[PDB]
Amino acid sequence: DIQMTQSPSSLSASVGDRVTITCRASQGIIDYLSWYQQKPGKAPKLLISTASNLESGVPSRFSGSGSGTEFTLTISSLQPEDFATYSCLQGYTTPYTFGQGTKVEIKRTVAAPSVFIFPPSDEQLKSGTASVVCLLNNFYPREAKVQWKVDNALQSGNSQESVTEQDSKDSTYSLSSTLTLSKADYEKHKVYACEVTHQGLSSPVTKSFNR
Amino acid sequence: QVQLQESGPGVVKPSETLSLTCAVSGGSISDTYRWSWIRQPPGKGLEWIGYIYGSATSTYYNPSLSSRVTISKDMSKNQFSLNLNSVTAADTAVYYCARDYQYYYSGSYPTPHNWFDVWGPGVLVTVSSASTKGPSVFPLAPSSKSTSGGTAALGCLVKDYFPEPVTVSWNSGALTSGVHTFPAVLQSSGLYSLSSVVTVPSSGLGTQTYICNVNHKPSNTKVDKKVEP
Amino acid sequence: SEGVSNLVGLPNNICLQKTSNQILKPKLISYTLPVVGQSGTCITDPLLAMDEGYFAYSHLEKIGSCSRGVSKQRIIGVGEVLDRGDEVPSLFMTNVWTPSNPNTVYHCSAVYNNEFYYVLCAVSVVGDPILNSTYWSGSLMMTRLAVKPKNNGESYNQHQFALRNIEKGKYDKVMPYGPSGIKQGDTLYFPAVGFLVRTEFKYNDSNCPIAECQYSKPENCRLSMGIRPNSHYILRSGLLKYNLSDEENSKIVFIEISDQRLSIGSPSKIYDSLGQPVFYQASFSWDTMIKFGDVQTVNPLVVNWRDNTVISRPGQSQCPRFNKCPEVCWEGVYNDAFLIDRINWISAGVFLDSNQTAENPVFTVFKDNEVLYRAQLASEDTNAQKTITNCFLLKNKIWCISLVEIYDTGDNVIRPKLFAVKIPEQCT
Ligand SMILES: *[C@@H]1O[C@H](CO[C@@H]2O[C@@H](C)[C@@H](O)[C@@H](O)[C@@H]2O)[C@@H](O[C@@H]2O[C@H](CO)[C@@H](O[C@@H]3O[C@H](CO)[C@@H](O)[C@H](O[C@H]4O[C@H](CO)[C@@H](O)[C@H](O)[C@@H]4O)[C@@H]3O)[C@H](O)[C@H]2NC(C)=O)[C@H](O)[C@H]1NC(C)=O
Ligand SMILES: *[C@@H]1O[C@H](CO[C@@H]2O[C@@H](C)[C@@H](O)[C@@H](O)[C@@H]2O)[C@@H](O[C@@H]2O[C@H](CO)[C@@H](O[C@@H]3O[C@H](CO)[C@@H](O)[C@H](O)[C@@H]3O)[C@H](O)[C@H]2NC(C)=O)[C@H](O)[C@H]1NC(C)=O
Ligand SMILES: *[C@@H]1O[C@H](CO)[C@@H](O[C@@H]2O[C@H](CO)[C@@H](O[C@@H]3O[C@H](CO)[C@@H](O)[C@H](O)[C@@H]3O)[C@H](O)[C@H]2NC(C)=O)[C@H](O)[C@H]1NC(C)=O
Ligand SMILES: *[C@@H]1O[C@H](CO)[C@@H](O)[C@H](O)[C@H]1NC(C)=O
Repeated sequence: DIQMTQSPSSLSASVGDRVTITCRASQGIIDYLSWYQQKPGKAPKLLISTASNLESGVPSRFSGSGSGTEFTLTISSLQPEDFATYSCLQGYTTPYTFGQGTKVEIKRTVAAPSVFIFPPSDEQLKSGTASVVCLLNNFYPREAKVQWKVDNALQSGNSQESVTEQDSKDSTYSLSSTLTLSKADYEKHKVYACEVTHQGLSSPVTKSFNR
Repeated sequence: QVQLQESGPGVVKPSETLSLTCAVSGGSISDTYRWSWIRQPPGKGLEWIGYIYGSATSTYYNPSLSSRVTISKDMSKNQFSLNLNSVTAADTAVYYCARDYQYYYSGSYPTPHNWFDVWGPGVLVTVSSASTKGPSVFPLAPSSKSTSGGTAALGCLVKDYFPEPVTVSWNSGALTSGVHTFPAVLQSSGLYSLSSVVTVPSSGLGTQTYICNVNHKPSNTKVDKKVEP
Repeated sequence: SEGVSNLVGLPNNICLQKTSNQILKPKLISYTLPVVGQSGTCITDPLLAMDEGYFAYSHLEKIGSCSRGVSKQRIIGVGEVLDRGDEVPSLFMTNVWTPSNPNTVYHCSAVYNNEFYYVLCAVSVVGDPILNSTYWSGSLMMTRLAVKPKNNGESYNQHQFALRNIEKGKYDKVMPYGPSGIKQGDTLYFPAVGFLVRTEFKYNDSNCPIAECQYSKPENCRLSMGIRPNSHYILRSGLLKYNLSDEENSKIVFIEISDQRLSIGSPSKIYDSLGQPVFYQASFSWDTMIKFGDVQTVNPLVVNWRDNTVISRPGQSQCPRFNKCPEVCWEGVYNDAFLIDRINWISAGVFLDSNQTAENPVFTVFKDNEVLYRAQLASEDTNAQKTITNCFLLKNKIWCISLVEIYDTGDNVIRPKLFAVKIPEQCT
């Protein structure tokens, strides 16, 4: 098949920037490149067909060019809406081939995460484990790593993170931390806290006091 | 308005045959030239599996899969099917029904420009020897610790379900502001661990009612769990 | 001297020996016909016809990309083929006509007769007739360009006929669909195609050759007789006959092709070589291998297709190069061949040397089962699409001129190129 080497694999630009993703072909596909946009949990949307043709209803800021072997998609003014993995489709010879995709992210500034702690469920305690949850919400950057000082014992690997995508309104992430102990482990400490590390420079710490 | 929908098992055992079926509504298969199946492994690029002719028996398969792949159709139902034998864990992916578009410019130049103009939502198929299992849902109850004085956050902890695909909605779809459903990473048990939170005004607690509305398709589940301080 | 003659008689010996030596040495000769020269506009839909030391030429110039651009100019010209001075033939244009509206002229075709070219051509306000076929009005226009224009003379230099009376038989529409045609006495024969409503197309699937084709189904060629299996019409090539000795200018008659080696109606070409007509039909369907051969009878049309086992065309999907088995597809390209010797059938043409893409144009002298000699016309990676080849004599030496649509390596804009290739005598 004709392989499409797409690059860069990832990308992040402020709103109002120009983004350029480029994509090369093993052989020559003259005019047979399609540029697609796909958003989380949705189907791909076609933006550019035949290398340089905007499909109707697609903003003018999206533009496409090609030399036969190199093909470049340009977003002239990045907007919050345009955050997606963008992809190539060579539509000349069969097997059809896709680029590897590139993830356009948006840069933003001065977002402070609002931290919340969720005590174990009384229904979960009868079951066996306990999953203490902490919530970091509407913040850029995505990195707000959670350190649980279980009582005052430092814990690594007894908790795992789960981090959302980039939001299409305000360009903020969320992050959820879930600390799984047992019931019996939960009762004796009786003290639980999630500490957060972000560009807030206060080292804010939220507490929780069993019963 | 022409639309596609994938239907499939969600989990396949290793070394056995995967199958999927796409239902086409809004137009007949006999109206479009070629229909195709394509897939996207997680964290990896889109792959094109192959096409079936809309009103002919012809098939073309990607040679990375040609030995294993069989693409069939049922005209009486507007359905077309994928059968991928001898499945490896490399075949875990989201599978998309799709239809093909051909652009021509001159009738003395039969070189169509090909692409895909209509897609399905996609269905995730996992290739694991494990056995399916439905979720339990527990209320992340709002508290003083989760209340900022103007914003209170409450949620649902969805736990101990295999496989990953699940659906959640606050108040059965009517609540979509300040909602965040987190990407399940592999829980240590092997089941899937995600949280589901929403931010709401802290003076509206007790007066308002909130429901988790969890759904698990592989093991049929329509939870309607509620959260209360 | 400096005079170009048609291939007739016993031309000087050519190399009859299969060889690898680089004995073919093409000349780029497009600089005396400067109509082609351009900077990034797309030139497309080429037409080159040659007969009796004269020629017809045509292209369409589109603003923008070659596939979605806007028609800017249509040029239909005629001129002379002469030795430029160094015993190399080259085209010099004499009479040009620019259609008033480019968006009406489609699928022209040219035939020479007695100091005029006639360019039969299709007129459509619905688009390309092949693509929007059921709405095409069916109308045809006949231009007549004089190869020897006279000063302050009109209706000699250019004359347009409206073809009121079309004999179409069972077909709804007929259309020029090929570059070049022949004259026989007073009558002109253009390569043409007919649109027949599929449900009036009588075919038995027991007649589809599925021998040695496990994966092929008997309806396949019945289906693949139109651009889609569904297609309201099927296409059938043949000839449009135009008798100049007829009193009125109105009537043109369609002549269908025999059911031997039937293949979807394709851009075709009837030409004169060494004393007989040879007919070529492009492969836009399962029969990828080249189909052309001597014309047993022009009316009814029956063609003795060579069993060629070495020349073919590229095809992106379901009908790749070297496909001999019935399948449903509508893909291919017009790469024609022109016979140089009939005592042993040796023919010349520029073909794309790729399975799927349209890259690597190669000038090729070949017999049915073997290729005697090649010469690559551009880099092996070069993308090119359509080739039109005609051969003739120059001081009794066999020469060919090939028009080759070629893509710029950096631009993706395409332009026609004109090569002159002398068939050598010696294989060293
Ligand atoms: C471009 O395409 C040509 C031929 O077109 C295609 O050929 C088939 C492969 C198939 O895809 C057709 O639908 C299509 O039209 C390619 O050239 C062919 O290459 C193959 C493999 O290299 C050749 O097959 C071989 O033929 C030998 C005799 O000529 C034969 O001895 C070989 O047998 C050996 O291997 C087989 C298993 O493959 C085994 O069963 C035997 O026992 C033995 O070991 C083998 O069958 C074709 O003959 C070639 N055909 C022609 C016309 O040249 C070409 O490779 C391709 N180009 C690219 C870049 O892919
Ligand atoms: C192309 O058309 C010419 C002329 O056809 C003419 O068209 C009409 C407008 C009438 O006014 C007629 O004058 C004429 O039909 C065809 O040439 C003609 O061919 C026919 C049949 O071959 C000739 O008939 C001949 O009749 C004499 C009678 O004395 C017999 O001896 C002959 O054996 C033969 O039967 C006719 O003479 C001839 N006319 C001329 C002026 O040459 C021509 O056949 C046609 N070509 C094609 C390919 O269709
Ligand atoms: C094939 O050619 C025929 C030639 O008439 C096309 O028929 C007519 O084409 C027009 C434009 O494509 C159709 O749309 C109309 O356009 C005007 C604006 O230009 C708009 O205001 C009207 O409301 C209408 O939408 C028109 O409906 C259509 N008529 C019919 C009977 O089909 C035809 O569209 C061409 N089709 C293709 C596939 O090329
Ligand atoms: C198909 O077969 C029937 C049965 O003999 C015959 O009458 C008919 O003419 C055939 N049609 C063609 C196109 O050969």
